[PDB]
Amino acid sequence: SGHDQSTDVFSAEGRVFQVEYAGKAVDNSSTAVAACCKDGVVVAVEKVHTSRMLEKGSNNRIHAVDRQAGICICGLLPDGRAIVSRARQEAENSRDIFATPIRGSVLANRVGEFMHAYTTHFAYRPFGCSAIIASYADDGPQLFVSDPSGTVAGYYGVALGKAKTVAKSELEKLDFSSLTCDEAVGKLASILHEVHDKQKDKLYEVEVAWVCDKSDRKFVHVPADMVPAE
Amino acid sequence: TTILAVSYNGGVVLAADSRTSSGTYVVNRASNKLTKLTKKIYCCRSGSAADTQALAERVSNYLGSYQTDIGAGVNVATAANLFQKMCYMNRWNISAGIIVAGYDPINGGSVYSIPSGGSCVKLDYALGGSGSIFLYSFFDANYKPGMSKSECVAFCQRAVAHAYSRDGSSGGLIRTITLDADEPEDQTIPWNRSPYCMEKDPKYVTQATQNQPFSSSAKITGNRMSSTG
Ligand SMILES: *[B]([O])([O])[C]([C][C]([C])[C])[N]C(=O)[C]([C]C1=[C][C]=[C][C]=[C]1)[N]C(=O)C1=[C]N=[C][C]=N1
Repeated sequence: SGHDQSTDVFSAEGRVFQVEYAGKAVDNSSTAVAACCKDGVVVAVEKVHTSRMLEKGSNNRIHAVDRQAGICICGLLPDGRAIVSRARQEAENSRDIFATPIRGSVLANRVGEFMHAYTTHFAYRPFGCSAIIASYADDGPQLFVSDPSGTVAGYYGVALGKAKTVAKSELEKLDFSSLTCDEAVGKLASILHEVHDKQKDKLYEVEVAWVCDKSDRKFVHVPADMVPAE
Repeated sequence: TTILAVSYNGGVVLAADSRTSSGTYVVNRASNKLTKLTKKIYCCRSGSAADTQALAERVSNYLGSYQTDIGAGVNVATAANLFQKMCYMNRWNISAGIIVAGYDPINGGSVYSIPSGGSCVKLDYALGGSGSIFLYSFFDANYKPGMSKSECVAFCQRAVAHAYSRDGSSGGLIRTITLDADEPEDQTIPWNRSPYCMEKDPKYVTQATQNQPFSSSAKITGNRMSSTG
């Protein structure tokens, strides 16, 4: 009825549907995965190209927020670019005012309050996006996920997207304590080529990015020849 | 006002006098120019007594609101960029020389000198105030880096005592505090137990022979202390 038309309406049992309807925009989106590898964090996503003529590098869902942190989004691409352009502004404030790099748990708590502030007012709609904050600050390697409700949580590994239930069981076979960033790019990319089917889309490729001690604590994308072929 | 902060291996030693003076009259002879920002980060405080007090408790509220949201300790470089931001966008309206020194577990002991112009310079030792111009040639000769905690306390107390002996603006007590990995230890030595004073300096005992007796020769024989002889 009229109990699911905006954000400032609790249900008869205390639920907000426009937040929960925005969570179905992430569950119908492409598959995301991540891993914390005891000296860094590796994040991989699958770009579903809708045409053969797209340039390699188009629609990259991984964006660098600071030198040590970067947010990969899962859900709607243009809604997540408002989260990226906000968390960059949160990370520029700590460098310019407090003369310090932003911590991993503090950048994620600023993302979860920007995403929550658009779920409490009638004129605004929640994001169709789950943001994955991968950071390496002076509190170690961090891996956070902010859902459209504004809930942040530290993870060791995460699967998000359509086949987030099959890819979650494929993460339970990894270690995360002896796991390094050297092997996990080959492992996490091999999750995506097994969890995802080619009988719906013909064009699908993977985009991996890390931040670890080997890359001098810098959030970078891959050199193109480290990813497995298929 | 004579303020200074000197680094040793563990942490820093803050040192200051105690006198606010309205031009020529001692309004307060027991001032406290060592202002607490957080538990391990203080600042020395020179210049205008009102303009630097309003900055010191505006930074200390941004800095404690930061510490609660972070959930960890505050770096000294964080506190020294909140004075530089405020002393630069108010530099035509305030009179503020600030020396920020403290301790953090990442960088150890840090000393930042923020002059009246609003710049920020990270140092080994800093000087400030109107009485600091006496202490440059005193630290060029008598200061060797790498002292212990007990040696930096007795040096900075001996450093301030040479400063307010010549300076008219400075004087009173000597308030020192050390900021390192232990608890912050403060110490206030008075004037009458100061390590230096010109009144008990044994080379200023002889009066300068100004008031010569009326005599027959050019032989200078000291002052005239009596009406008869
Ligand atoms: B020290 O003498 O510079 C002191 C530092 C202050 C931050 C505690 N300042 C003062 O003594 C000032 C006068 C002054 C002297 C020399 C340079 C700059 C300023 N005192 C006052 O501002 C004052 C005067 N009357 C009443 C209250 N406060």
